Formats: sequence, structure tokens, C-alpha cells
Amino acid sequence: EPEWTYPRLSCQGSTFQKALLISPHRFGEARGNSAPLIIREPFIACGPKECKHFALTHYAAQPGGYYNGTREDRNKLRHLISVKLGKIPTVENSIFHMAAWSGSACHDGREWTYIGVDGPDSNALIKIKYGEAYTDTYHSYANNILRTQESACNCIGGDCYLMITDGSASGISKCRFLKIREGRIIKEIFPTGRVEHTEECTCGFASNKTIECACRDNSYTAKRPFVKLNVETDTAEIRLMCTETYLDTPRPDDGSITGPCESNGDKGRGGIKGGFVHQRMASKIGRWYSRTMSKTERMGMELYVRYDGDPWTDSDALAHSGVMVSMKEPGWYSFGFEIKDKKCDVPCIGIEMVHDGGKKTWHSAATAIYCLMGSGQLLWDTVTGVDMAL
Amino acid sequence: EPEWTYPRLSCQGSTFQKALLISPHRFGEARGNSAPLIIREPFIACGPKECKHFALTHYAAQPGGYYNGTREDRNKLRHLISVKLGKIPTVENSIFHMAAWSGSACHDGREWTYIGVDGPDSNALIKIKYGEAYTDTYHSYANNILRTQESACNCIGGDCYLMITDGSASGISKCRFLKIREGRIIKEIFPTGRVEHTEECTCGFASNKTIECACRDNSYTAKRPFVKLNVETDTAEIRLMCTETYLDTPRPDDGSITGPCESNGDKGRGGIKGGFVHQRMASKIGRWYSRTMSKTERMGMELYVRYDGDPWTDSDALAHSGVMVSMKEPGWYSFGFEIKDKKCDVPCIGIEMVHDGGKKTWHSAATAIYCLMGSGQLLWDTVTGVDMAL
Amino acid sequence: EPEWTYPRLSCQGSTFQKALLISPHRFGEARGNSAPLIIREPFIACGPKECKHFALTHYAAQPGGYYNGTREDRNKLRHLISVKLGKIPTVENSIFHMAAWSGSACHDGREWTYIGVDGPDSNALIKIKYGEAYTDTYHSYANNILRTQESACNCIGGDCYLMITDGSASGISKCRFLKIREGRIIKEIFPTGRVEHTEECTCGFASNKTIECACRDNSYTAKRPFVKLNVETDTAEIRLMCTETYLDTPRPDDGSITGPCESNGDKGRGGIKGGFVHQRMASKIGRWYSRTMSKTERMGMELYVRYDGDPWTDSDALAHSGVMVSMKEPGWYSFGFEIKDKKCDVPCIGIEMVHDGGKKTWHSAATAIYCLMGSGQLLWDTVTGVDMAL
Amino acid sequence: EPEWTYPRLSCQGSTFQKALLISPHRFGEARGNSAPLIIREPFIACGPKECKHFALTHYAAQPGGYYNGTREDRNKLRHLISVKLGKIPTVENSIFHMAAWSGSACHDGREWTYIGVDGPDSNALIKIKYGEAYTDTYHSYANNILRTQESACNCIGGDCYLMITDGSASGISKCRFLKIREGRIIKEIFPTGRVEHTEECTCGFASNKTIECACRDNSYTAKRPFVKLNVETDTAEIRLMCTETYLDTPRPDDGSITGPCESNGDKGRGGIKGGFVHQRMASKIGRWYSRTMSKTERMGMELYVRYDGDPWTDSDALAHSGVMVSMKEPGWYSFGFEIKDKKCDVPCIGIEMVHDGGKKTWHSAATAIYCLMGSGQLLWDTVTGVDMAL
Ligand SMILES: CC(=O)N[C@H]1[C@H]([C@H](O)[C@H](O)CO)OC(C(=O)O)=C[C@@H]1O
Ligand SMILES: CC(=O)N[C@H]1[C@H]([C@H](O)[C@H](O)CO)OC(C(=O)O)=C[C@@H]1O
Ligand SMILES: CC(=O)N[C@H]1[C@H]([C@H](O)[C@H](O)CO)OC(C(=O)O)=C[C@@H]1O
Ligand SMILES: CC(=O)N[C@H]1[C@H]([C@H](O)[C@H](O)CO)OC(C(=O)O)=C[C@@H]1O
Ligand SMILES: *[C@@H]1O[C@H](CO)[C@@H](O)[C@H](O)[C@H]1NC(C)=O
Ligand SMILES: *[C@@H]1O[C@H](CO)[C@@H](O)[C@H](O)[C@H]1NC(C)=O
Ligand SMILES: *[C@@H]1O[C@H](CO)[C@@H](O)[C@H](O)[C@H]1NC(C)=O
Ligand SMILES: *[C@@H]1O[C@H](CO)[C@@H](O)[C@H](O)[C@H]1NC(C)=O
Ligand SMILES: [Ca+2]
Ligand SMILES: [Ca+2]
Ligand SMILES: [Ca+2]
Ligand SMILES: [Ca+2]
Ligand SMILES: [Ca+2]
Repeated sequence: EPEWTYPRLSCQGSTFQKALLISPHRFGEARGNSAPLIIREPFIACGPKECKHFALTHYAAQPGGYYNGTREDRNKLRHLISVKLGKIPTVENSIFHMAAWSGSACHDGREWTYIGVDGPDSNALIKIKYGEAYTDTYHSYANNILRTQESACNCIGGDCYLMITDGSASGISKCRFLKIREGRIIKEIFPTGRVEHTEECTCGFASNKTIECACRDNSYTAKRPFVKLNVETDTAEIRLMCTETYLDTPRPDDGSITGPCESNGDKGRGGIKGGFVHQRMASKIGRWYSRTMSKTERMGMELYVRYDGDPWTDSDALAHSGVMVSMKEPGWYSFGFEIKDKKCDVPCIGIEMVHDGGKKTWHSAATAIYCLMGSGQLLWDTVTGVDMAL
Repeated sequence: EPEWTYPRLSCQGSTFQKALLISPHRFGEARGNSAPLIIREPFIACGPKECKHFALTHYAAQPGGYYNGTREDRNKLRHLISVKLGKIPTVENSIFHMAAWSGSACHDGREWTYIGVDGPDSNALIKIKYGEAYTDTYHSYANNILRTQESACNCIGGDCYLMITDGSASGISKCRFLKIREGRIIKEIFPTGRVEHTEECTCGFASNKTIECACRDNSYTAKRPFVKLNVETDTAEIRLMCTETYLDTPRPDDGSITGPCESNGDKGRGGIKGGFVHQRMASKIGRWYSRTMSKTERMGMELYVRYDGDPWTDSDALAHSGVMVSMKEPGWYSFGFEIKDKKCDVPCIGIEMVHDGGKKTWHSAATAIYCLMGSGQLLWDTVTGVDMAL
Repeated sequence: EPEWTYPRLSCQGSTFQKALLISPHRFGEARGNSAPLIIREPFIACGPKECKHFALTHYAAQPGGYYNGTREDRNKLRHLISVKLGKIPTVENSIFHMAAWSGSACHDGREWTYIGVDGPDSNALIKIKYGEAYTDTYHSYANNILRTQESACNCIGGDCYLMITDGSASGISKCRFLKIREGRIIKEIFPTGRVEHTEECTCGFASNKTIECACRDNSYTAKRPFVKLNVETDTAEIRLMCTETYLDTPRPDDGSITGPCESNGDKGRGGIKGGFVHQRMASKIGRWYSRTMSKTERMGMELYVRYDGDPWTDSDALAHSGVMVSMKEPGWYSFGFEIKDKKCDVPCIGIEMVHDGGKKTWHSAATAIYCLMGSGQLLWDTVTGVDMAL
Repeated sequence: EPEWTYPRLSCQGSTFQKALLISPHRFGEARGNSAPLIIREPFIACGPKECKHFALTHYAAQPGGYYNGTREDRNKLRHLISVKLGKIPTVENSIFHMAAWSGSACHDGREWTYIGVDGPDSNALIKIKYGEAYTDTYHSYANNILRTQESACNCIGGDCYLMITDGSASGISKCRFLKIREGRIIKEIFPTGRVEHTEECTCGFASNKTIECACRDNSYTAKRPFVKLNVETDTAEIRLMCTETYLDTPRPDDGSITGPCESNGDKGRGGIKGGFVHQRMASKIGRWYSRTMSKTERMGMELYVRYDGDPWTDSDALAHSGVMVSMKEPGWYSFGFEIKDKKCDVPCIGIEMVHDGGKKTWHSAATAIYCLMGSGQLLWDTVTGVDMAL
């Protein structure tokens, strides 16, 4: 039957370029004839032959009559959906996988694992699907909105690896990692180190031995919690990224947090899920990251790179690698993912571009994608082209 | 070729949890751009790779101009349709299998058998289709609305079993079982025992030797007729369920029916198709059941379980195992089905949540799905989210 | 690679029953959200695993703005389209095969052959497609609307067989048969016998040696031209059906044409394509036919059968086998086709039910299907359920 | 694996005939229910089993609210999209391949290569994708709207060739050819000869050793630049076509350009992409070409052919071979492509028929297809049937 997937060396290239924009609300005009789904938290995950574009829908379309409440994060109607990457997630193109207000999914080389969380806030539930079958669940351990990545889980040799977290969005939220094989949790991994608050980890393989994640600390800092998870020992350690180029939003000016790598600094409250993807070369490792152009608002999105070093000890500024979204455009969640070419993996960053008109109208998002290709500098930015009044 | 399906041991787990809501009319607003079909009697049946969500459509969409008559049960337009489970059943997503106002379907491991009943009330006709080909029929034996399950039929080693019945809705309706192989009736089974009214049986495998069904008595009792069909001998016997937890609607208060297990009791007229599925373990069998929260109306739905014992003689109350649909929400027909995982079968109960605004507007239904998933207790309920005025 | 298809013995059964109604305009309401295509001349043809539902579209949808001219038969916009049988031929479900205002198609066991005719009336052109590729053409020989069957062609061992005709609709139109293999015309067959006018032949296999067709004579008679085509010698002979049950519309009363089988009789001018399908048993042959209930109008449709005999010499009345469409409903073109079960062929008759409101509105049709299944008598009729004002 | 594609001898035939019209806006009326995408620069490319119809969309549908700017050629929203040939390119039928305002694509026998150009005018970028993976880029060399073919690239034995150009629309635009294998540029070919302005080349195989292209000169001449690229040596030479039948638009009267074959002539400013395809026979090669009926406007389209000779030195008029589009109808870009039959290749010419109502309304296009089919002469023309006011 198919081989299990492993991370491979990345395809050759030294810059990212604009790849693709999925802007479903370019067709949502009241005079139009389409039914784009209202969604937020999009992410992409690829198998050997295909990529799926996932999101959490509010189970409502534009145009339609169910806009009220689409700016809320959790309720009894949100579902995890997907379409083949390159299709436009409408009512008929999408597949509804499970009721969920937090999600993840990944392919292990043989089948898709789908993860969704739902249940009441004080006692939510991780639910796992392998293909068509519901196979396992995991309980709330801190009884305060158990939740997961909002981006792809990561499989190697049939073992997938997922961050989950539970606890207060303004206080302690210690994450755990689940090791899942054929839809069933075979190991729970309790991290060591700086564990006070880790959520929405964007994870990827640095090698066949290590999974790394750049996460969100919604409570204490604008520096991102950076997980190193050893896949051979199933152990994990977390420490704050030490770079002066703070990747969260909100954040203080770069380099303004004085003290050791561990100092939390200022404007720590609040956060945003950030993009992070690995470029694995024979001798070296590129870590590519994204952050908003604004320090305080979810506007714009810029690309940054650092080759090698130790993200927990390196204070060096990340190298600015191009404007993906200008400050005039929305820049909300961003995530890494990798496309499987024939012999090598292609690193990409996807950007959630939310159309926000506040609670009195529909709330949904476009997804912009940039991927490593060729050499040079990043050339063009992305606009959604959507007028929310139509 | 592919080999034939057999029931396997159920996947590990001890509670049901909210899996999926298919609510097509969340997209049926007059100002929206979708075409959900108007349906009732949904059910799901799965083969080794995928599941199909079936329903009997009135051959009309919302928004549309044919809402009159969609609250009738039988006419010349109703058709059995399906979509792959997970898709919204719209005009374009759906497949129209055959003209029918009562239906069933099941997969034997190699192909789908589809079953539909249409024809005049005094002379209806069972029609069987195997894949694309129409292969056989069975005639009315009591000339009073020949009808079938409204849920999956069941196949073992190539032989599929189906309940059919015929007779008065408020009098005698003696069912029979047809044994069907590659779309042709190879045997008729005439049940013995308590036989005066059995309809809409929800059937599943208790083992490789026994099919059991929890049925509806629309005339005489609020107890469900419980069929035990021996697959090795092709003989069936029926007796009423003796549990004090009466599963029909309408029903008297639990435990108020005095006298031996077979006593009919009061409030027997009327009925509802009920959910029933098996959890097969090595040394134990769980029988999961659903019934409305309201004793007299199709409102709410809760789950019950009992392990082992004999349904025909056990008077004990079933164990309440969670509220799937609150009193506030519609709880109409429910049904069991099993999803095939790699090595084990996952039992589920689906619930038809009818949008009933009376005879003056459209009448259709959402389908909610709960499956055996991990451990603990059932955590959340399902709402349709539909405002019928839009 | 796949085996070539051959006709097999028909599946067991002795009556036809209502199978399926495809009524695309049940969704064409101005307040609805669907795009059913405007079409006429539907027909169905099946391969080993699937059937396609073909029609000639006017390249316009309901609701829409291009109704004017949809009651005309030939123009530069008509195209041959198809969908999988059981889907609803809308703008997005359909596939456009080629520009055509007359068509046919069949599967040879390996690939689909598509035939369409277009060009000016005085010099039209047969065009042949095998799969995706355009492979051959045939010229007009009488320069008066070269045209073909409007129903399936018939393949045996890779050789397909198609009727074409050319000439005046009110005078002589001598047909020819094309023998096509892998999309290319390998033989032209000139019939003998009564050849003055033959068009719209509905053809099928009576055995591996003979193809038979019941055709339309638009000029001279209400008796149908009946072709016997020997597949081993590639020769064909045509004579009028001798039965007193005249199958054309318009027609005189049954049995009123006195004289030998060859007498044309009265009300010969005008015609309609009629259904005809074979039931091949080990020792005997059933010939099933359809005709309108009205003698003069395209209203209603009745089924008739005759086992064995010689249609060219037998004066015997055909046995009435049931009302498929009542006189209150439209009954326009009808055609035979066969569905491939596992070991045997299932004969069916499809009926074009046109929604005709004259030239000031849209003109299109539903397709009703009846197939041989089980024993007894035909039980229920078909209505389109369409109100042309919505 | 699958083996690589090579050009084969063309299928037998001697005239082209009307094959297929894809006219998406026949379904775009404000009162209809469809969503045809607004596109320009359609082209078709085929692999062994299927063909894809590509176009550059403005990421907008009709009816819709984003008609402004759909008459511009380049912006941040244009995307290369495709549907399987035969499908209508709507919002849901289409696949969005990549952000691009100039494109190309071709199949090498194992996978699709997709090519798109986007980026600022002064610094655009060729992006290549192989299946799902983004694999390579090529930068602007003259910093003035780097651009490519708007028609299929061409693969032989795994190596695909593509024309690119860069430079002034009204001055020097020296093209180059890229040789691409599994999505990566393995060679750049710098043509020799008459090189001052070559763009929008329509290229195909004259044999296994030569690719020829008929191109556009937007600055200096109404003669088409004609490329001969030697696949064995990866060298290319360009000279102007010497035929008195000038194929560009605008153009002077046929045969009015005095002096040697290379003379530029008058009315050289402006241009149009032109149809060109090869018919390869054992001892003879036919070169089929299309040009507008009007000498100065994009109206009408007729077909021409010449067998053998050398385009660079032959002054002879080409043979008029039929009117594909009347003067009455729009005739904009045209392109060649070949469909793969079982044993031979079918040459076709497709025509973009733009709906131009000026800058105040939507601007999009229908695609008409003519292919080599049987013998005789071309019989009918194509109309779009679209009323732009609906
Ligand atoms: C499970 C859940 O509610 N996730 C929400 C998340 C959460 O509130 C925060 O991460 C603190 O824990 O925040 C956001 C947000 O746009 O910022 C959207 C997510 O839907
Ligand atoms: C074949 C048929 O009519 N089935 C109908 C069934 C029947 O009336 C009853 O089971 C008595 O026989 O009842 C109901 C119902 O909602 O209660 C709906 C079904 O469509
Ligand atoms: C090719 C063509 O025009 N076919 C037309 C056919 C023809 O006019 C007649 O068969 C005389 O030849 O008649 C009819 C009709 O409903 O009666 C519809 C067909 O579209
Ligand atoms: C890349 C680009 O802009 N292409 C445009 C092209 C270009 O302007 C000309 O070929 C001079 O270079 O012209 C046209 C045109 O309809 O004539 C449409 C193309 O979209
Ligand atoms: C990871 O391991 C697999 C075999 O297990 C190997 O083929 C692959 O190239 C390795 N990837 C990296 C990044 O070293
Ligand atoms: C049923 O029978 C098959 C073999 O016929 C066996 O593989 C399967 O495990 C059995 N299932 C149960 C529940 O006994
Ligand atoms: C026709 O011939 C094939 C073999 O060529 C045979 O299998 C089939 O059964 C025959 N059909 C009939 C109707 O005799
Ligand atoms: C091209 O080359 C292949 C073998 O490489 C051959 O099969 C094919 O027929 C050749 N085509 C032409 C036009 O010569
Ligand atoms: Ca659709
Ligand atoms: Ca923070
Ligand atoms: Ca009852
Ligand atoms: Ca006649
Ligand atoms: Ca020019």
C-alpha cells in the first residue's frame, strides 16, 4: 500500500514569490449567483498528490441571511470543511468533515487525519477522524477552552504530532502534544522549559529528528514560544524566540525588550497565529517567518528569514524578505505548509486576509499563498479585491 | 473481486459524541444562491470506503415555487436521492436513484443495492436496483401501502436482508423480511411471534449469526417490536421490548405499563422510527437507542444504552447516555448505521431534524450525526440553526 | 484493455415498471437558484459501468433571457450535451461534446462514440468523435437536411452501426447505415426493400446476427418502417410493420388500413420517433414498443409487446402493456436503451415529455424511464410536475 | 511510468470543420442563475486522455459587481484558470492555478506544466508549476512587461519549449525560448535572424526535430515573425513570413508590400495573436493559419492553408480554406492545439470571440473550435449568440 511520508530536502530556491489568491468573496455580491462560505482560520495541508484548503465555516454563505454571529469564535454550528486547493470554497464545492470550532488536519502518506474541537468552553473535546471514520477523542485538562493549532499537523513514518492547549487566554495555558497513529492517540507529550502559555503553534519538520513550532503567547509576551520536539525520544522543550524582530501582534518596537532571551517585555497581552516554514538544505536550515506590518493592528504581512543558529539564543534581527500584503490590506493568521514536488518539498506561507466590517455584517477571509521559487527578491503583493458593500 | 462485507467487532470507545450536522436549509434563504432539496426520511449507509447520505426528495428546492404538497408522504414525484456523506444535498450535488416514496439501501462489499417503493397505495411495489441496473420487484401482499425501513438494509457474505411491511397504519401490518443477493430476492422470511404490527425497522448486526431490529408499532403499543433474525436459518421471531424505558413517541410514563412484558399498554396509537445500533465487543454487546425527549411530540432526542441481557425479557430501565437534541429542537426519525474503519466498525446514530412550519410552507429536514468516540460522557447537543422565514 | 461489448440475453422479468424521472425544470423557477438547460431530443446510452443521458441543448438555461427560438429545430447554437444518468442536466453538470442539431452516441465496451450533425440545411454534415478526438465526417447525399437517429447507436465487437437519412421531410428520404469502428466509417450500407422514407430509427440488437429498427415515415404512412440489418453480411432490408396497432402519430384507428402489409393507408403525413427495445430470451424474443395515447397529438404514452413472429408479415394487434404517461401529460419522442447488469441486459424505454407553451416562451423536456423489472403488470404513470408559469 | 509524449503523424483528413463552441456568457443574464467567469486569452492544451481549456480570469463573474477594470490587461487579481474542455468555466467548475496576467501550459505525457507571468511591468516574473508544485522562475531581462505565448507550450521526450519576450510594445521586444524539464529551466535559447520584435508566438511541431511558431510583431510589420527552432541543437532562427497573405491585424492589402521577403511594409503598428497548426503527413506538411476577415479590426476569422515550401521565402498567397467567423462577429486571438487520438494527432484552431462593449461594462470571451475532420470543404460559421445587455 503507499509508503508513509517523511520530510525531504526542500526544492532549490532562495526567495518566495506570490503564488495564488483564493478570494471566495469576489463572487459573493448580492447581484451575483455564487455561494462562498463564511469562514475564518483557513490553513492548507498537502499529501503526495494533492493539497486541501481547510477552514472553519460558520455554516452560512454570502449572500445570505445568517451574518449575525459570524464574528464569534465558538458556537454549535462551526464546522471544519475543505476543498481541493485551487477550488473556491462554496456550499457545493466544500466537504463538511465534522462539527468543530478549532481544527487541524494532515496526511501521513496513506490517509487524512482530521482534528476538530467542540463542546462547551469549560469542557471541550478533541475529536479525531481518520478518513471517514471517527476514531478517538481527548478530554479537556484545564477546563478552559481546549483548542488546537488552526494549521497542519505533521506526520513522519505514520506518526502524526499535534499541539493542543487548554487554559486561560489571559493567564496560564500549558500545551501538550499528541502523537497519533491511524487516527488513535498513542502518546501524550508534556513539554519542559518555558511552559506558562503556548497556543496556536505553527509546526513543521526541521529534520527527520526534530519538529519545531513558532507559537502564540496571548498573555505574557510578544516574543513567540518556540517548541523543539524530538521525534525519536518523544520529548519537547519550549523557550521564547530570542530575536529582536518580535513576531507577535501586538508587539513593542524591535529590539526594545531589554534583558536575557527569556524577558517577556512589553505589550505581551493579545497575539496572532504566525507563519513559519522550514527550508531544509543539505548543510543548512532556513527558518522563514511572517508578521504583520502594523505592530498593533492585523494589517499587512512581511516575510523574514534566518539561516541556522539557535532561535532560543539568537538575538540577531531576522532578515526582511519582502512585503506580501501592504499595510492597506488585512493581514490576520498566517501558517506554513509544504507542497510535495517529485523529489523535494516546496515551503509556502499562507495568509488569512479577513474582511472585517465589525459585527453588523458578515465576517470572512481570503487566503493568499507565497511559496519558495527561484532566486532574487519577492516581487508583488496581494490585495483581496473585495468590496464588502456589494 | 472485492470480498463481501461482514460485521466486525466495533472500534474501542464507551460514549457517543457529536460528529456532524448536515443542515442544507442554512443555505436556502430567498436572498441566497443555493438549491438545497426538500427531503424527509434521511438515512446513511456506508460501504468500505465511503458513506452515502440518502433521503426521499419531493423533487423541489428551497427557494422555489413547489412547496405545496411537501408535507404529504406519498406521490408520483418523490425520489430516492443520495450525496456522498459530507456534501450538502443540492439539486446539482445529488444523484437521483429511482422514483420512490419509501426507501432503503446498503452496500455488500462489491456494489450498492438501492430499494424504493412506489405505486398506488392499494398496490405498491418494492423495486430493487443493483448499481445501475434495475433487477427485481416484490408486490403488495396486503394491499395497504407496502413500505420498508427508511434506513439501511444489511449485508453479510453477499446476502442482504430487508424488512418490508404492508397493512393498515391503525391496524394489522405484518412485516416480512426479503433476502436479496446481487439485487434479486432469493428468499422471503415470515416472522413468528408477536406479529400484529411491525414497521420502519431499524436493523443491524448483533453478531455474524443474528440481525436485530428495533421497530415501530403505529397501532397498538408504545413498546418497540424487537426482531431477532437468525441469518444461518433464515427464520425471524418478534416480541415487544420489555424495558420500562418505552422508546416510541407517543408513549406513557416510563414503567407505567403493568402486566407481563408482552402487555400493549396505553398511548399505543401513533409512532416514530427509532435509532438503534450495536456495539459489538468480544464478550459483551451494547445496544444503543434514541428516543424523543417529549413523550408526545417530535421534540428533543436522547441516547440510552444497555449491555447484554435479552430485550424481550429485561424490564430494567435503559441507562440514559446524553441529550443529543434539546427539547427546543425538532427530533423526528432516527436511525443507526456503522462506518467502516480499517479494522473495526464505528456505530453511529443519525437524527432527522424536521423544519415543520405546517402545510402552508416548505417541509424538509437537517440530519445530525453522533458516533461512538473515545470515553467519558456525551458533551454537546445539536441545533439546526435554521430560521424558516428566510 | 477492456473487452468489446456484445448483446447478451436480457435479465429475467415480464413487465416494465416506472424507474426514474429526470425533470430538470422542477428547478427552473424564476425565484429558484438553478440553471437546467433548455433541450429536446433526449436519449440514454449505456456502457458497462455507467449510462449517459444525452440531449440537444439550445445553449440556454431556465431562468434566462434566450427563450426566443428554442422551439426551432436547427440553428448554429445547438449542441450535443450529456450528464451521467441520474444527475440533472444543468449548465455546470453537463459536458458539451460538439455543435450539433441531430445526434447519437454509443459505447463499444472501450470508448464512447459521439455523433452530431450540423451545417446548412442544403449541405449538412455528420461529425464523429471517439472519446475526445474528432475522427471522421460524412457528407449530405440528398442535400436536404442530412440527419440521424436521436437515440443510441449500437456496437458489437467494436463495430458500431448508425442510421442516417437525407431528403425531404414530405417526400423521399432514403436512409443509409454507417458502420463505424474506433470513430471511423469503415462501410456504408444501402438498404433494400421499402426505402421511400425512413428516419429517426430506434435500433437495437435482436441477436448477435441482427440489428432491428422501428423508424418514422414522416411522409407516407402511420405504419413504422422496420429495418432488419444483418451484421454478418452488412446488408439491410426495410418493410413496413404489418401490425394493426399503428405506432406513429398521427395515425388512423387501429386496423383501419385495409390491404396487404405494404399498404400505406391514411394520415401518413407527420410522425414521431417511437420507442422500441428487445427482450432477448434463450428461446424467444420480445419486441416492446411505445406510442402516444392520442392518435393525433403528442399526449400520453402506452407500452405494447409482441413475442416472436415476423413484424413485416404479422397483422396481429400488439398486446397493450400499461399506461406510462396519461393523456393529460405530454408524450413526445420515445427511445429504447439497455442497461448492463452483471450477467444480463436490462431493456428500458425512455420518454421525452416536452413542456410546450408555444413560441412565446421556453420549450424544453423532462425524460421519464421505464424498465423491464419483475413480473405482473405496469403499476404507475409519470407526470412532470412542472408549472410553466413559474 | 507513463512515457513521454512525442508529435505523431496527423490523423487523416483535408478540411477543417466546426467542432465546438464554449460560450459561457449565454448563461450570464442578470435574471439567470449562473456564474461564468470574466476572462480573456483562452487557449486549449491536451494531454493523452483529456484537454484543458485555460484562460486568464479577472477574478470576477457575470452577473456581478466587479466589471470595472476587466478591459485592462494586467493587474494583481488576474489568474490562470482551467476547466476540462467541454465544461463551462464558471466559479465552481474552474481550478485556479496561479496568479498571472500572461500564461501558457502543456502536458509532457506524465504531468501538466503551467506557466504564468505576474509582477510589476518593469520587473515581471515567469513562474513555472509542475502539477501542484511551484518549481522555478525566470526574471525580466529587458524590464518592460516580460510576457509569454497565451497558448500551449510544446513537449517532446520530456523537454518542453516556451517562447518568452520582453521589451517595448512599440519598439524592440527580443524573444527567447526556455527549455523546461519537469518544471525547471534547463536551457535558454537566444534566437538569431530577424529579431527586433517577436511576441505571442503560437508554436507547434513540424516534425520530431523542428518546432515552428507564427508570432506577432506589434511594432514594425503586418508580416508574422516565423520561428524555426531546432530541437536537436536547441538553436532558433527567425525570419518574417514572405506570403503575400499578411496574417496580422492591422495589415495592408495582400501583396502590396514591395521589395524582398524581409521588407517590413506599412501598417505594421499594432497586432494580434494568430492561429497556426501543423498537419504532418508522411511526405508533406500542411501549415494551417487563421486571420481576421477585417484588415484593421478584430472582426471575422478565416482559414488558410499551404502545403510544403518554406514560409521564409515563399511569396505565394495562401489558399483560402473557409470562413470560420463572419465579419459580423468578433474574431480576436486565435491559437493552434492538437488533440491526441489513439494513433494519430488531430490539429485544431481555436478562436477567442471577445464580447466588447467598451470600458463601461464587462469584457470577456467565448472560445470557438475548428478541427481537421474528413474531406470536402468547411461548411459552417460560428456565432456567440450573446446579447451583452442581458
Ligand atoms: C478556540 C478559539 O476560541 N480560538 C480563537 C482564538 C483564541 O481566542 C485566542 O487564541 C486566545 O486563546 O483567537 C482568535 C483571534 O482571532 O485572535 C480566533 C480563534 O477562533
Ligand atoms: C410509506 C409512508 O407513508 N410512510 C410514512 C409513515 C407511515 O404513515 C406510518 O409509519 C404508518 O404506516 O409515517 C411517517 C411519519 O412521519 O410518521 C412518514 C412516512 O413517510
Ligand atoms: C434534423 C431535424 O430537423 N429534426 C427534427 C425532426 C424533423 O423535422 C422531422 O423528422 C422530418 O424530417 O422533427 C422533429 C419533431 O419534433 O417532429 C424534431 C427534430 O429536431
Ligand atoms: C502581457 C500583456 O499585456 N498582454 C496583452 C497584449 C500586449 O499589450 C501586446 O501584445 C503588446 O506587447 O495585447 C493584448 C491585445 O489584445 O492586443 C492583450 C494582452 O493581454
Ligand atoms: C528522512 O528520512 C527518509 C527515510 O526515512 C529519507 O528518505 C529522507 O530523505 C529524510 N529527510 C531528510 C530531510 O533528511
Ligand atoms: C464475522 O465473520 C468474518 C469471517 O466470516 C470474521 O472475519 C469476522 O471477524 C466476524 N465478525 C464477528 C463480529 O464475529
Ligand atoms: C453474443 O456473443 C457473445 C460472444 O461473442 C456471447 O457471449 C453472448 O452471450 C451472445 N449474445 C447473445 C444474445 O446470444
Ligand atoms: C517522433 O518520434 C517517436 C519516437 O521517438 C515516433 O514514435 C514518432 O512516430 C515520431 N513522430 C514523427 C512525426 O516523426
Ligand atoms: Ca453549482
Ligand atoms: Ca502576545
Ligand atoms: Ca406506537
Ligand atoms: Ca407518418
Ligand atoms: Ca503588426
